[PDB]
Amino acid sequence: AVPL
Amino acid sequence: AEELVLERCDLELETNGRDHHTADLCREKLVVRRGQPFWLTLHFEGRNYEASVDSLTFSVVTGPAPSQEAGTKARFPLRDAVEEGDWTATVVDQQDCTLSLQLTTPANAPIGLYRLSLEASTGYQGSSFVLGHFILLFNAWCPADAVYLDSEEERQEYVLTQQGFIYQGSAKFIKNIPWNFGQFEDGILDICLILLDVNPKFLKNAGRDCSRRSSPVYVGRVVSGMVNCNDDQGVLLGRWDNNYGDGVSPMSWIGSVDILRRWKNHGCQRVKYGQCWVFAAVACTVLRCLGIPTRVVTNYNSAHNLLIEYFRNSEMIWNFHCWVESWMTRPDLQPGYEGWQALDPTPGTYCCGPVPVRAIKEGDLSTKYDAPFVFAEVNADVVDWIQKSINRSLIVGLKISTKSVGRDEREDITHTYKYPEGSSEEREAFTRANHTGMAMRIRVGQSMNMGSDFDVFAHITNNTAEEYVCRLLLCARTVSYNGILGPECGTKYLLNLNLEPFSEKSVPLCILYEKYRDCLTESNLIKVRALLVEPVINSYLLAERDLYLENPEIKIRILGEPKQKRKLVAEVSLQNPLPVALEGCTFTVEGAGLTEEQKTVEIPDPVEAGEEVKVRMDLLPLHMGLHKLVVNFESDKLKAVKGFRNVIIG
Repeated sequence: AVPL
Repeated sequence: AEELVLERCDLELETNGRDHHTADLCREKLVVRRGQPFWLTLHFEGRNYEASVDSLTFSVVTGPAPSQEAGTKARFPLRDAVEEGDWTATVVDQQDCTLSLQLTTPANAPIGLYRLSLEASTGYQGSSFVLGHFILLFNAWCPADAVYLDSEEERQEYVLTQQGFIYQGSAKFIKNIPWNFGQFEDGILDICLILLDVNPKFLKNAGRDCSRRSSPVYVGRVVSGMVNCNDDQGVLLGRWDNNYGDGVSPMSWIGSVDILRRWKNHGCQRVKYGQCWVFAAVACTVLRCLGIPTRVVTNYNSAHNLLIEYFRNSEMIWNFHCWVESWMTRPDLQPGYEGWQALDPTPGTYCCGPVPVRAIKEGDLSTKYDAPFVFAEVNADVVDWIQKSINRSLIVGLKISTKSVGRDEREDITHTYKYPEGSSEEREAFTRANHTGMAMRIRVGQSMNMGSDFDVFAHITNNTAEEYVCRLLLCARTVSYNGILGPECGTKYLLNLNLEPFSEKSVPLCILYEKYRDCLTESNLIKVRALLVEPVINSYLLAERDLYLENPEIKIRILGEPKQKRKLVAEVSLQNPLPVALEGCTFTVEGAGLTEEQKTVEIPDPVEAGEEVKVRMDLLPLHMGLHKLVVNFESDKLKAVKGFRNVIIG
């Protein structure tokens, strides 16, 4: 997961 | 009458496992499900049980501090009358020297390891044996059990199936990864029991925790807290910085077994490393193992702004997020909340849920437990103000996904969390959820002169009775004419901004010449952007505003009579707006009808900051009526500044  | 001699107790591992759907778990220890009869056979030395003379009483205990009041200890006679819903034992077969019994447990009994004992009294003299141990699990096949599932295919999927899929990637590129839950592998059940046995509630009050394991709501809640580390007893250590060299990469894992084993094998110490899907996967494993019907779900978010920056660089928003749902009644809540319950083991308590998926769809956020957290995962609220207008640069809650019952296909369950956009049901939910409103605009209320320092304001209005605690990011960048944002020239960030009911605030940011002077563009333009965040309900307010830094005004004074063709003198001046000095200053003045030649006057000495500068030009009007004098002012740091002056003649 990566910050949106 | 000789006293009965118990030779051995057969646990009927084979027939029991098969019947209880625990065959794989019946290694050499008996494992069964609650509220359902199970079997065992006593082999006697010498004479067999004679009901007329023998009295057999059973004793069961679970946990470090059993008691009957708390339901972790039970005593029950071997007899023919069978009271449904209780602990009982009755005879079902009696051969030469064998006595086959059937035992049943309440459907709401505490799950866990039990020690089974037998008291055999023949008239006066008596004896005691420890028959053995069994483990007692939740029972999705039992209609009286809170985790009852009425579809056999779904019990196979959500309880018995040891592999599945976990969805990742993005809404546009849904990627599946295979996963070995392995809930029935050697050692796994024991590890799950340990996990309960080390949870903070067991430390605080062992006897009470063991008793509360009758509830899948309680067990679920405890599992959701124990999957992440936090207090070093937890299972997994999260990490998202892309640096996993001293551990295992979150993307590398293909199952839960190795993680659970590693954790136990190191004395219940965190395993490195995990991410959301890995926390969810392990939880699913533990819950299935204990017999609570569970599935891993993935939600997608997307974006196209100040929002992005705010997130780049304690809840936040990812491309996707995973958690679990578990199946059970909710007798602790208003009627009608039985069903799928969301639990989020990804890092008020370290636990999160269970909350009814249904209460989330309805916006019923007071329903225990932790409704707002889950609601915020599938709902965002983004609005702009340009001067109010809904912004769609951010979209939360898309393509919610979980594996299909008994097929390698993906099921879309978005409908279970969210009514359709625009639907009237959706509007009722937002209404139940967040009880005109709140707004934000950039104010300046002043002239902004090239050269000066000045404040801009995030002006925030709260016209509701609700109190809001917000984060506010307010910042400025130079903005060229083609609209491209140059370097930043002022930032303010409040982690805690309080807005009382029906109040307002003007939040200042100082803009300084020193910071903007050199990062300016051909435009003299600075863009102010503000973002107001309210994290509970997940609401965002965006306010943007471009500002024009004006050049000083050129003062032009006419001196003399305006009569047709009389002489006149023009006084032209400018006050240096810079806090530094102007060099190579020159005015240029012209105007057909007033002067016939172009006057250019050089300024010998540097014009000091804040200081005025005057020159004069003789003019010769020639015709009656309006004539404009026009002026340019030039310098090393302040260029092409203009002014004009109307003059009327008589």
